[PDB]
Amino acid sequence: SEPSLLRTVQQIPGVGKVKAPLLLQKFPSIQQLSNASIGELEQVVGQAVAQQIHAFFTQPR
Repeated sequence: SEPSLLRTVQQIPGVGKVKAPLLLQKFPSIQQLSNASIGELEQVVGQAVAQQIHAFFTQPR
């Protein structure tokens, strides 16, 4: 019934389900959060990380 893409992406390695709620406070939700500007996600957890989560949801597999 509900879209898992959010519960699916949050499972993305790098985001940090730990920070999910932390970084979310500043962003809508793991839905958009995982898509937060690289500059942010990067200076937030990792340059490559932010670069992965960005391309991760880019191609739904």
